[PDB]
Amino acid sequence: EVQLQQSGPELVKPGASMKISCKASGYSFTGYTMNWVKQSHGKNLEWMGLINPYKGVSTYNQKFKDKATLTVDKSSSTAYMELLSLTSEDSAVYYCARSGYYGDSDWYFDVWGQGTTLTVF
Amino acid sequence: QTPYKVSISGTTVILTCPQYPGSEILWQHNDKNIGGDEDDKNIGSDEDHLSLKEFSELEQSGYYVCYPRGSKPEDANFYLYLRARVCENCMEMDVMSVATIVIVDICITGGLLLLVYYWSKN
Amino acid sequence: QTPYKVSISGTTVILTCPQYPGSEILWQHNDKNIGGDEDDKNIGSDEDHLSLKEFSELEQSGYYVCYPRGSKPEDANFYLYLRARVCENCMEMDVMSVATIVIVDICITGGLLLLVYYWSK
Amino acid sequence: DIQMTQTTSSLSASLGDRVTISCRASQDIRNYLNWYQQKPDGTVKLLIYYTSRLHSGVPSKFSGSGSGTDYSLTISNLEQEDIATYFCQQGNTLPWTFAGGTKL
Amino acid sequence: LLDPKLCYLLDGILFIYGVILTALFLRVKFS
Amino acid sequence: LDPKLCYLLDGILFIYGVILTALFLRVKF
Amino acid sequence: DTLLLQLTNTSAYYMYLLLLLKSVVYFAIITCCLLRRT
Amino acid sequence: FKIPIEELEDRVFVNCNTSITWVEGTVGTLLSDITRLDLGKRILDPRGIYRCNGTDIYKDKESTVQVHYRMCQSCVELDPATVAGIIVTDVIATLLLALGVFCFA
Amino acid sequence: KGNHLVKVYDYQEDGSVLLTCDAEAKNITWFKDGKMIGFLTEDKKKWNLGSNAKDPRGMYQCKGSQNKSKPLQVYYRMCQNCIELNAATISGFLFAEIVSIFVLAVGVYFIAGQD
Amino acid sequence: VHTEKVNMMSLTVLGLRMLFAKTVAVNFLLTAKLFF
Ligand SMILES: CC(C)CCC[C@@H](C)[C@H]1CC[C@H]2[C@@H]3CC=C4C[C@@H](O)CC[C@]4(C)[C@H]3CC[C@]12C
Repeated sequence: EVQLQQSGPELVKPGASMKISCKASGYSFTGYTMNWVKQSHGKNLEWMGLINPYKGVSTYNQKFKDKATLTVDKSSSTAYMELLSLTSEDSAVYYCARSGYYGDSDWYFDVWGQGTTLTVF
Repeated sequence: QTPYKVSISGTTVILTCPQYPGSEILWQHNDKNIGGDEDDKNIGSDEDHLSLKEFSELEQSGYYVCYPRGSKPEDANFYLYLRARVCENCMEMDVMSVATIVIVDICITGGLLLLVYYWSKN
Repeated sequence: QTPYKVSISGTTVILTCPQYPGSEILWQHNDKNIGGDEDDKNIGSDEDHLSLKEFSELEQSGYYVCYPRGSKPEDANFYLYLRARVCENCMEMDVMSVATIVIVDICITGGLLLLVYYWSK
Repeated sequence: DIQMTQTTSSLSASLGDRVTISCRASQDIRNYLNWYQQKPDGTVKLLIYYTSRLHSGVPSKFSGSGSGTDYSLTISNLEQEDIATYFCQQGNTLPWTFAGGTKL
Repeated sequence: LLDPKLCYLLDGILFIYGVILTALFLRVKFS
Repeated sequence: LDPKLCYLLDGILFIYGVILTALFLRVKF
Repeated sequence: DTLLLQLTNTSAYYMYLLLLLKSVVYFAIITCCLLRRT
Repeated sequence: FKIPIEELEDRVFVNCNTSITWVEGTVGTLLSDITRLDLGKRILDPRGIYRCNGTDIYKDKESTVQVHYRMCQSCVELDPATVAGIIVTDVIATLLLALGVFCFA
Repeated sequence: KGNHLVKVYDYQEDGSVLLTCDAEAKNITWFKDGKMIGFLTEDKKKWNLGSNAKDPRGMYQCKGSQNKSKPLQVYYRMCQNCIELNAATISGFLFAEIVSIFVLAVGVYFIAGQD
Repeated sequence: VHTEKVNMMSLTVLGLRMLFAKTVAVNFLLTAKLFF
């Protein structure tokens, strides 16, 4: 079935860069939009930005344009987020959410990943 | 405000959206989605253009719309109705092009005729 | 019994009903009353003719019938069927007509030639 | 952006009861709202989208309603698996914004 | 469609002109 | 091709006509 | 196939129009000289 | 009760209670069975005039049809500017050649 | 809907392109490039532009009692003045050019020699 | 497909053939005089 598998906890010293991998499987990876969301401040969910795997372009939330840079490895069916200048306010659980390619199906996240718990200390 | 910029050469049609400057651009034709990895005909959308290949008058013609990522298909500025015939390499005659060929041909004809005139004179 | 006479010149099409010339006639199109009431300039019913402009194939192409004023319209005896692409500034030509035109042009050319040659002598 | 809020952070309901969760919007969002269900262990799934259409695999137990700026998810009879946090997310304008979520 | 048989009419007229010219020339010399 | 055949042979026949008329003018008068 | 007729026909139209201009040019060169002579 | 003409891809037909009679117009490709008679290609410009009588449902009436069809594939949009230009240029060229023969004398 | 009321419904058999406005109103006025060149519509709503061979272009609005419609681009490349630059056509064009120049050069050489 | 315009495209071509032949004839005649 459709399934997104992510990386592990990976404690990071402050000030470093931390690459999160979302391995997509079970479907045509080049045809579906991938989004990334953050669950910090206990339970509040926020959105960072969406990367179009086929073209590699990205559109960002204004808050996180200086905080994340997204890359895609089309051969290995993986999506990467680069978290740079990792401060203490960046410690949360990060999800990679799949959504439709086009404007009629990209505004809901049908398939979600398990989530990676980033702890910065 | 800014209309579509459609440049048609040969059997491939390329049309551009110079209205949404710096966002991802998607496309829809006849309210059906075109572009984005679809294996048919490899119509490969790029940064701000949509390049049809071996354009078909009857299969591919209708309303074309250009909506940025983060905007619904119905929220774009305006549709475009494109009804064209393509060949293998036909090129149009605009008024300026026809004026150019008339001028250049009358010039070369007169020049060569007078050159032969002068050469034969002496 | 007498056939209709229709005139096609440009977009305007003219239908004439000579079977009831003495009596004043009103026209009907597909069993419904059309023209004769001076409603619009496009459709005009003359004393014997129906003046129709901006003719089109999709509509105004159907069953046409003329009935005299003061007579029973339902017991209509004669019916026309019309269908064509009536087109602006359009005519009918065949290979015979263009051949005749070029032949007469060459004939007038030869006539002027003979005139000027005989005048010169 | 568009701040997306919920009436109650937590609510309690007995087993087998029909429970509704309210979600509000700062502006009209043209019914472009999707309800998300998050199990306490971390896995999260999409329940409904476009405020009325269920998602493939989600039981018909979940139903959404409302229009304009007030939207609601009306769960049917509550089983033990139905305890979770439910999130409402806009889809009208960028960026997509979630809400605080309700613990059922 | 009148078809390009119309273009063949110029062909016909110029062809008869050419052949009558050839006959007249071959009358003036040779023959 | 048939129209192009027409036009080609019109060109050839025109060149033939001018050449032979030139010769006739040289010859008979 | 009807389209190909349109292409060759309009190409022919332009070509014969060009030939017509060349005829006018030769006409001009001839008339200037024949008027100068007479 | 008016005779129904059904249009095929390139053919038309005439239906009526009795055998389809011909009095004027194009005869067409006659068919023995009643209610069925086709006039061949529609572009051929059928102009037939067909007499008939009442049907079983519609009795004591008579619908005689001039099916008039103008499907011209040789029609031409006479463009006044182009045609007038052709005529005037033909006249001036003919007169130039005429004065050439004049000075030939 | 998105306020895209302006639509086009043409038919192939009768060569003509027509503008249909999806406005539930009467006396609708038309526009082109944001300027009024459109008559108010009485009865029949279908605006007429002409034949497809004329290659119509430009913006077309539709204004009624309720504000105005969103613009619609109409772009037509109906090849009327299109020629086929295939292998045969270039060769034929150049050949006709060369024979014309050759004949004119022969004539001009003869006049230069005589006069 | 509109064959309708194609007919008078051909007709205008034929008129061009008229004028091309007549222009060739008049230029030929003028050259003939000038040489005679
Ligand atoms: C079609 C146009 C542009 C070019 C055609 C060239 C014609 C007009 C030229 C080519 C050969 C020429 C002829 C060559 C020689 C002679 C013999 C001389 O004693 C009288 C003139 C005469 C008879 C010339 C008349 C003009 C002529 C016929």
